Amino acid sequence: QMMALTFITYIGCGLSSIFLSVTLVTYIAFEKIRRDYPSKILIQLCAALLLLNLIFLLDSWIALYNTRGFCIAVAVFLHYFLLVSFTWMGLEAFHMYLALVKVFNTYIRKYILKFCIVGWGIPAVVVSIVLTISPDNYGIGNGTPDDFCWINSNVVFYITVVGYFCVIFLLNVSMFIVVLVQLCRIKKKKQLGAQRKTSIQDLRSIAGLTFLLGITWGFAFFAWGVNVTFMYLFAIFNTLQGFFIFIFYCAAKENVRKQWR
Amino acid sequence: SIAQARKLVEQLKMEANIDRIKVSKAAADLMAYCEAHAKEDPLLTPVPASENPFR
Amino acid sequence: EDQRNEEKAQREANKKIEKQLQKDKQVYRATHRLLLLGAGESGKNTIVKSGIFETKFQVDKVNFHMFDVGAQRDERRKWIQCFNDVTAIIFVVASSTNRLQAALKLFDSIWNNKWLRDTSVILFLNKQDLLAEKVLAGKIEDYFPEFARYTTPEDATPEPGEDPRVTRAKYFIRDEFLRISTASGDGRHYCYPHFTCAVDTENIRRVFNDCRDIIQRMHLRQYELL
Amino acid sequence: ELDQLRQEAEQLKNQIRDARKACADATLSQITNNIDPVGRIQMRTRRTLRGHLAKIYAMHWGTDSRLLVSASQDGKLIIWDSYTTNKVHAIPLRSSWVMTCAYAPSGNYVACGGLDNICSIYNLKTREGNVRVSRELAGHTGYLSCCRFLDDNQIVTSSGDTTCALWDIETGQQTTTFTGHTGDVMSLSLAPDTRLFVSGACDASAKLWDVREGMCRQTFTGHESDINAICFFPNGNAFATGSDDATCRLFDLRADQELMTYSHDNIICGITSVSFSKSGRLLLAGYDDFNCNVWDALKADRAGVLAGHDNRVSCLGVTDDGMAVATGSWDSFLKIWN
Amino acid sequence: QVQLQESGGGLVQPGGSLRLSCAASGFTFSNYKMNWVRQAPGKGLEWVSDISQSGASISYTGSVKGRFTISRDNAKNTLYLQMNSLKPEDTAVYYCARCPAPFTRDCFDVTSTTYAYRGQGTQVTVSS
Ligand SMILES: C[C@]12CC[C@H](O)CC1=CC[C@@H]1[C@@H]2CC[C@]2(C)C(=O)CC[C@@H]12
Repeated sequence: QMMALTFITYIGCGLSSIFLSVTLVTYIAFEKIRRDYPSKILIQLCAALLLLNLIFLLDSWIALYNTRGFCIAVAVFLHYFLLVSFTWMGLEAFHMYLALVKVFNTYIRKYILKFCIVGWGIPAVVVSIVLTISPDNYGIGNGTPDDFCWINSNVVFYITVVGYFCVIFLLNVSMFIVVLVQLCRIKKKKQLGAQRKTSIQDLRSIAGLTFLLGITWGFAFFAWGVNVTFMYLFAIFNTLQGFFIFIFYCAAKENVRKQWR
Repeated sequence: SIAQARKLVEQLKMEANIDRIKVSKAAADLMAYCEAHAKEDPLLTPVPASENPFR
Repeated sequence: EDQRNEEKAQREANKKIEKQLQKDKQVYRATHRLLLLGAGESGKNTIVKSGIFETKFQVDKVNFHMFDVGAQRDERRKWIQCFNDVTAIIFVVASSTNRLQAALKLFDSIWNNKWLRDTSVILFLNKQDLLAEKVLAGKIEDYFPEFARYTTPEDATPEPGEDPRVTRAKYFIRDEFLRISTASGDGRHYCYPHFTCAVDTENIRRVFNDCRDIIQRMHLRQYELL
Repeated sequence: ELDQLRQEAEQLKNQIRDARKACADATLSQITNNIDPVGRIQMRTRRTLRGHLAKIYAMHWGTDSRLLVSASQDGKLIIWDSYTTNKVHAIPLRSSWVMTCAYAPSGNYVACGGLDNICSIYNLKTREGNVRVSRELAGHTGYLSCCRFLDDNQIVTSSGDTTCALWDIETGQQTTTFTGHTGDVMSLSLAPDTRLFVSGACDASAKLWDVREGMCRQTFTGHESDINAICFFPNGNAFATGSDDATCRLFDLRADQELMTYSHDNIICGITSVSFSKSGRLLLAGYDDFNCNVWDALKADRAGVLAGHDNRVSCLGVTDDGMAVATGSWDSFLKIWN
Repeated sequence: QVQLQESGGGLVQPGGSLRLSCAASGFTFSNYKMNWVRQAPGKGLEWVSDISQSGASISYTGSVKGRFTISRDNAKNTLYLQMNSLKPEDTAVYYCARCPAPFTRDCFDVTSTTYAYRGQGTQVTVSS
């Protein structure tokens, strides 16, 4: 039912916002755990996801339709934060590529600064352009109720949020397959016998990678084409994505727990 | 070898020739030095931020 | 005023030094230093390719620095700690007193060291032709009593195919090293054994591939995938 | 005859042991049993210097207690101005395996050595204004573990070939050679009057020499493992040693004996650095568990912890005026605590 | 100071038995892993066997694997090597070596010459 979907989305967004704030304060307060590039990229992704979830909650809760400017601003910010989250997932995949496929000569000056520039600039350019064509592309009169500030042109929605996400998802899935192939090659080394017996750490890391690369957004394709169970699965596994990111990259890590004590 | 043996034995006699004062006297001297210079030890007594060069 | 003047001069000097230092960091990052260690002087470290010797070589436009210890005493307890940050330790062993046992003890000490617990070892087994000549001719059996019970592993892949006895001996030695490597440490560092005949140029390619795998594993460990 | 010489040496060691036992009457703890404790003092990280790429093996404070020098395995030698956290004189080294660095009392020269078995002396001030190798000294067959400037014209170095050498910078030749260590010398410390210096080596022994002719006046054997670091008491009548057996020890001259040992049950990592405060009341020891312990030197009770690093410390020092303590580490970070 | 004194071992007929005892002083015995090394005439130091703290990690060189046995008494601060089936080629000076660092699974340079934490050694000769 539609009514249940709203409740699940609200609960998931609240949990994700709370635990993403927890993850951000943990990773910012303690400098000892953010030395490497993956930790900094994780910080950026957590910030983007927290902002996206907070703005989505604000847009869904508030009911403003007598203010054109405020509705347009809210829709623009929601679109920008969604695009930033997608871009940061894609940048995580690109870092994965630069660390595992191309292994040598991967050093560049201001690596995190350039990643931040791309991740927070490309969505900004896209939203600025779509505003430039017309500011009415964001007014009213995905949208949960009938009246909810969001894209309404139906043309830029496919180009800027579906096609953009389609490219990001293709890159993320390809790099996910590459990582899994290399991991299986390592697991099949058999140096002396029964090498690398399956343990609970490996599937935990695989699940953390799946939620970090945003593979769970693939359920959108089945959910939009319809498959009510798939729709619930999509909403459940993408609303609380930040919650699982916190579980697999803040609570699961032993060094973070050591810093907590 | 044999040369190392005689050098070691020579060093041993030379070390054995010296004389040592009581351990209590050296302990008292160390304590007296610590007490006399305790005032001018910035690490011992926290120094205010006014004259701390690393404010 | 003097104080703002000298502060400005010091700040501009610091900026210049910062520029030079980032320029140096760019060079330092893409080097991949290696430590070429040998059990003894009999091992042909030199052909594998005072105080310390440097060798610079490029493989596929990838720089590599190989450091060979020269005028140093046999006690390596202290200075070996200087090499905990190298990409790999190229341990060369002559597979031909029981020098093999000494090499095994040295490898065990390197593997189980507290500061080298995160450093990977590329193991090279030299003197393959000498080992073959000794095996075919009527000392390995008596030095290692367990060699009699040993059998050639299924994945022997004996490409040269010189004899089913030489392969058994060389794989016995490789397994002797791999026992220490597997038992002592898991999930921190890896040992890569190779057979070298000292008449082949493919050694640098094997080192390059092992270094690529080492850095891949190090990057994978950042995500706790490994 | 070799057995006779061994018996002679054993008898002499026994006689020295009885002389030391007769010398000892009361422990230093009994003497300082009524001394007021320090009071559990705490010091925060006043500054952090973060210019090095690889692990920092050594650092040395300047005479003015404002400038310091640090050597890192990326082949770098940086002179930090700690007051304004700035840096000057980033000196590139010919060999990247430096393990020690020294600052001249006058502040005019900087020494550095390592696996190259050579001590390089750099002139800090030049007419050109660029730091260059003033002179290269190569009389050692082993790696240089430590070096200290005597009077800006003489330098004392200790190497991995179990020898110490006093040089003449002008002529670039060894003036005196100090021998008698079995294991390679790991550290040395100059006396405040620059008339004597102590050296700790890979054996459990530490030897005291006088630079004028160098005949190893005294030998102290209290430790059980390699002596990594040594530091000399401010009054000049004692010194402190740190070894790999996770203990620090306080020996004293003119008594040729132990005074007190600093150790704890939950410490199972070796000492890498040892230094004294301005008045000598505090003993700062760097450990392999990434922490630095500040001991009350008179009571052997831990008075402070300085856990600001991620890897082993490997070097620390206290300013001449005792205002601040600088600790290096293998995480390529220097920290100034006060 | 660290002092290791080895005792036992003289002239023994081939196939005979021998016991070597190493008494240690100047350090906590139980914290260190002990080693037995040997030096044949004109051959250099070679590693024979080792035992970890409180035993339980015994290991031998291949040549003496079936014959020699090494034990330790932490309470008695002593190390023992029993040689039950002597052969002529193991005539050597035997040394009791204490590895350099306590609480370490690895230990370095026992066989290296001029090693500090090594005893004087005892001659063990096997001949008719
Ligand atoms: C998951 C997502 C889209 C991703 C957001 O982070 C959370 C969320 C808000 C409402 C959901 C929407 C997906 C599509 C949904 C499920 C509908 O069609 C009805 C409510 C909508």
